[PDB]
Amino acid sequence: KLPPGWEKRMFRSNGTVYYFNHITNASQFERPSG
Repeated sequence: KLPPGWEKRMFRSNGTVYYFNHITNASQFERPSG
């Protein structure tokens, strides 16, 4: 969905998996790898 550069991460101290744009430093709960 969203662009190349969005990549999987985990929200420290709770474990919520989310995505982080490794090109812009943006963050979202939507997974752009689909």
